[PDB]
Amino acid sequence: NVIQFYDIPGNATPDKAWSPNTWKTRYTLNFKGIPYKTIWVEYPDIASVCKEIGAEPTSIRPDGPYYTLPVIHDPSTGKTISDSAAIARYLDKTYPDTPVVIPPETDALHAAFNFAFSEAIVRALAPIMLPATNAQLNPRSEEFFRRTREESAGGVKLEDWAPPGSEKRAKAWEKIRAGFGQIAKWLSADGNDKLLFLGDKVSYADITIVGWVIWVKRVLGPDSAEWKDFETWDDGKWAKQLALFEKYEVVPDA
Amino acid sequence: NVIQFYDIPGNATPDKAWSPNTWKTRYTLNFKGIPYKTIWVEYPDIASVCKEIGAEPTSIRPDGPYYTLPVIHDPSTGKTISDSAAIARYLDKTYPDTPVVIPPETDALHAAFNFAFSEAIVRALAPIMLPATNAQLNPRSEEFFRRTREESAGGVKLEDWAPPGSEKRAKAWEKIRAGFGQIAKWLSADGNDKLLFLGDKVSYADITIVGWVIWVKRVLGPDSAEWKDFETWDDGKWAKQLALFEKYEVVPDA
Repeated sequence: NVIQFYDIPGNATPDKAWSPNTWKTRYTLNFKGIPYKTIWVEYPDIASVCKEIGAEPTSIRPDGPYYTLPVIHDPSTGKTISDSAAIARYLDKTYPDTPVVIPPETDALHAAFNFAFSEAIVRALAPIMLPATNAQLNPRSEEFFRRTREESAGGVKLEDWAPPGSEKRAKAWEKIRAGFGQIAKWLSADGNDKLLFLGDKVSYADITIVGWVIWVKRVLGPDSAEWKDFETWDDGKWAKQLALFEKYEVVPDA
Repeated sequence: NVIQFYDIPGNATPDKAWSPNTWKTRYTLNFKGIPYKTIWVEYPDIASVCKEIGAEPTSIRPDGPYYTLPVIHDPSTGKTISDSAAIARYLDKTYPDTPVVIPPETDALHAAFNFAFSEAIVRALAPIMLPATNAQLNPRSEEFFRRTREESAGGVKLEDWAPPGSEKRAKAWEKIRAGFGQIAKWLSADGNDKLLFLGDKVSYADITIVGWVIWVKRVLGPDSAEWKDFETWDDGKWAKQLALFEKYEVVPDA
């Protein structure tokens, strides 16, 4: 009886996997070779499923506990884990013979990296990416996603976040390119232009990047103008990492 | 004939050493054990001295190149390095038999940490700490520091930034405490509460923190109420890092 892996369906692709949050863990399970089954739940189901299986919320907010995916339940140990970074630490230690993604000496720098990456990338992607992922959600997730996200933006309709060919959208793209530009700098800060943070071996930091990057690719569309422009950034560095992880960019069709 | 180390004098301590940026490099030269001579440079001469010695600016804006300290000149090599993170890497690579501060597998993660730290700490300190450091500058640096910093703040004078007993100053502290609270969580993210990022070995990331903390301690004053409160934060975690480095908190005397 294998790992239970929870995920939100979308219509961007045939295999239904789009979310950057879950793709970090999907990459992580795939790269570790750990077998798992996928359980597909809608955005408004996430809290309800989490209470059913004993998943901790990932943040406390004035509204109460706030539940997100990825979540895995390990019947082999009875433990349920939320937040892809906690998942990763869990998989590392519960399955020591798999490729380790967070070497202990680098654990706290990985925690610092997650904040750095959240500040540089995640907030920049949102004005373009959230309206776009709303458009490929199932209707029941779309009603929930549009409502909560529009509310979180102080009431601004999704259609007005960054409409195409507008100046708003151009400045959002500019801010996204500048974020990835810093990661490029981090990856070359000592004269060695790396694709992987540790040099030669895969780390969870690399998985974080391709998790969020594959989201842009699959939801904006591989054949879209904006994605084809993305793969030319920083002489193709992000396309190249995607390439390096392509053999783990798979939904085993659970 | 030894390393020349350029630093900004101040009056907070008999050492005349106060800067957060230069203490990062002072700490690094003390911990690596490299002899050096200190050359004291006033704020308005920094650009002028950098040109004489051929130092790189640390940023370029439409205003032209922007020069900052720390800078070192190594007559053993003829090279001049600026920016404390680049000093650290140069010292690693030129004196390989000294204790390494940026182990190569951590180099990109360090560069990411620098960003995370700047986002979490440096801008939170500024409203309290920049006026404090102005009040202890020599008059030539004070004219320069006050004028440029106030202008960069749309004109509001230093004494109104976060005045004592104001709500501004209280909100500033709250933001500063939350900033260090993220560092604390990074340092215990795997359940193991560390004082050093790599666990048992000192790294440049540790040096980065004590650089900025010793600035707060020396400039606000070891016996200020705000500082005595600071060392109770996070079960005294920051005080403990200071203690661990005390044997390197020295201006080597000449």
